[PDB]
Amino acid sequence: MVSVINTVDTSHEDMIHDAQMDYYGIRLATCSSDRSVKIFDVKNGGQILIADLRGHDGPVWQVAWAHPMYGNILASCSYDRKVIIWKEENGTWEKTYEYTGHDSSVNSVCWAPHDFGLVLACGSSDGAISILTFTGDGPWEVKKISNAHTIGCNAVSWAPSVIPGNYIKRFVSGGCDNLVKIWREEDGQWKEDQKLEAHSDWVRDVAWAPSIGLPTSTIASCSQDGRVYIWTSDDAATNCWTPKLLHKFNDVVWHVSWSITANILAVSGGDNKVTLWKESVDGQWACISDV
Amino acid sequence: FAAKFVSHKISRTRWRPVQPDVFATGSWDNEENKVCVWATSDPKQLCDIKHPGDVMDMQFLDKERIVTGSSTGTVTIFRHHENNQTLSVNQRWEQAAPCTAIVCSSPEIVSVGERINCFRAESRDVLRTIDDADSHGVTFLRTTEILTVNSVGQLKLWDLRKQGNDPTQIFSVTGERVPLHCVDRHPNQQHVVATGGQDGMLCIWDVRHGKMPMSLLNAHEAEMWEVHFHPSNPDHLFTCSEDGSLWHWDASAQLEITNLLPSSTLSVNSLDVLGLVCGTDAEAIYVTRRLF
Amino acid sequence: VSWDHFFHSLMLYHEHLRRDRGITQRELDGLIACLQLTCTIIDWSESARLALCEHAQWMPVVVILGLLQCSIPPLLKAELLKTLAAFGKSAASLWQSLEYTQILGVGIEVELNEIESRCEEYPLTRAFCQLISTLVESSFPTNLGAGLRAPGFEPY
Amino acid sequence: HLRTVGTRRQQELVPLEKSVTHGRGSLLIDMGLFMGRSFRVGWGPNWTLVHNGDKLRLNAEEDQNMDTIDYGFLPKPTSAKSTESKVHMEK
Repeated sequence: MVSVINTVDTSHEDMIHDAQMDYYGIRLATCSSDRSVKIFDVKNGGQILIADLRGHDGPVWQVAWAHPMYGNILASCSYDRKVIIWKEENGTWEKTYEYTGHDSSVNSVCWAPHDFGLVLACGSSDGAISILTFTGDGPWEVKKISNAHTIGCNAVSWAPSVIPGNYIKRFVSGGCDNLVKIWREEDGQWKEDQKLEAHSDWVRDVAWAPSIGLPTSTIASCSQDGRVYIWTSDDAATNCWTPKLLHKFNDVVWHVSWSITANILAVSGGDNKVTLWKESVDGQWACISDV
Repeated sequence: FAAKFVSHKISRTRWRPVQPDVFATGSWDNEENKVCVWATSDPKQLCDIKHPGDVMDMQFLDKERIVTGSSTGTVTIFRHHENNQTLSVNQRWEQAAPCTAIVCSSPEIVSVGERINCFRAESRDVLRTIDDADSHGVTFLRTTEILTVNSVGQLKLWDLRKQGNDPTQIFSVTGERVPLHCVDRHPNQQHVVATGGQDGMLCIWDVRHGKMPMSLLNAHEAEMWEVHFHPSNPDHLFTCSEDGSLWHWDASAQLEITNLLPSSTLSVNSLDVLGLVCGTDAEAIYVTRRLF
Repeated sequence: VSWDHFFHSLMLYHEHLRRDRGITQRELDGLIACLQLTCTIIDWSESARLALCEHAQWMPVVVILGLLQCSIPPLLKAELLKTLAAFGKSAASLWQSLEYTQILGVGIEVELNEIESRCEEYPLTRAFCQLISTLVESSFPTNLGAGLRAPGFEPY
Repeated sequence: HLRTVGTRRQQELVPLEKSVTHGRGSLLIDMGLFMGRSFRVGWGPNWTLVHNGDKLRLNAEEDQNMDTIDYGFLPKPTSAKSTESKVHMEK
């Protein structure tokens, strides 16, 4: 069981939850279960610490860099029910805003594609997602969706910015009800465009693959059942998401991420191992390699 | 010098890791090859080892463990549980042709043949094997360098640390007259070394100071046997010859070499002296335990 | 100021050496003199020694450790010990550093073996002995040697 | 309610786990001095217990990074891991 797995994995060195590279590949923000948001710098492949942003009452979960068009911003969420936004002004890594509008833990964060503005979407474990929209100064107005997922939300991922050339943005998230809900937003409010039930247990992560200009928008999802599904939309404007099984492991899959160019899926989970997958010329997915 | 008939032609003797009081001994050349631990000091045959296979290598693998190498180039080691008087046979390898000497580099029990099979500390798989045929000198000049000395008495510094299978260096006499029986490497500095000539000579060596034959001799009679040296007085040492003979060359004294031991017997077994034997080329039975 | 610059050079010099006694004799002799001026200035003045011991820009304790760890010359290792003397005079901080060094002692045993094999006439031995004596003069710390069983202070 | 019940079950398991740890300390406690030959003990379990506490029923269960992070690359990849290093210097 879980205890057995823990026994198997002693842990050679401390561990971290999520860690994301900066835009421009300069910095590398991290976070671990000690409540500490460390920003490293990677010039020439060598890791160097710059700051330990401490400030969460519980373990930090996921972390996401904002687009460099808004200066240098990094946001991190946590088990403390709070989300922190750290700005930078000359090496002045101070927090310019903090949001505490969800009553249970905050499993994930993600930034809207840079054209839509500076919108941050956040899924809680209460079953609610809070989205923060930037105005002129330090005000941040929140658009909250209550009871988005039944027993809590784990993943949040933004649909690629698709020009209507009058702009429509779609977001799909997974949670612990097994449903991968997509989201549609009009004037301001966000409504569930569709539900996606193919998982037999808690949806862990849900990644909306970047469109290579290509209109055949894809999304990937992984769950406690140990299955990875690559849900596809055959065309623009047809509410058809057809799931296709990538693989099933006997153990849980924790995280899924899309590589930019080739649409390679990095499947993190199972046996402490991470696999890389490319859709073949035949439409079946295959494992390229073991990392 | 209290002698004792084992009535068993001795091949090994260790002042055990635990002064030279805990004697152990390995008796080759018997119909079920022999070794005794805690014998005798006073009968004390606590571990008179009933054992197939003879004694090529031999080491006190702890103060409660015993390593050894067995007759066909096999390997043999138990853990000398002197409390309960039983043990457990630790190491038993098949085909490590016998081995010709025994070296150490803690705790990879390095050795040489007359091919190298580097077993080590709990390395029950034969890890390193620079399988270079040898045409009996074996030590650790520095970890984990060594120098194989073939029976042309032909020393050659190789290793098992870096990769490779050649030797790195070579020590050699002008004429290669004697064969590989007995070389020396000083505890005063692990880059200081000598040898004993099987005519009755020395063969002193300089690692840094060139590579010349420093000091021969002409003192003993037979093949180079083995040398008692003090385990803390590096300089104090005495010489021997392959009938089991022993000429006290007082080398902490200056050539003061005389008819030393209780002499004139047959050969002597193997060397360990601290606070004892200096075993000959032919390993017969003998004893004296008064080494201070 | 100048001392900080020297410390930066030492860190930079160490980095260069690592990338590469692995450096022009005149440049190395220069470094021996830098460390010998450093050691002398620290001992002589209590305030200067204190500044050397706990000034973040200088990074003397860490740089010295890196130099020691990297392959290095005997004069250089002696000036690292003379640097350590200032910190010693300034114990828990020093003991903790020693423990960290031990953790980073098989390596210490190897160094001892190398010393036995050598070495340049024992010129290196005396300074290390003196540093050990000063540390011993400093009060013992219960926490140090905790990680190893029972008696960490005794083995040294 | 079911989740709460499972935590109640999970909590019970933890209490059982705590009892087991106590027994191990009680059975494994070692006191040799001044210096004694080292003996085996469940030193590792205590280290794992702290990690479990940091992770902390349902929440903790579905809140433990299976690894657990995936890195996405543009031109072209990046690294990732979790993990035997979590970056690879690819030659």
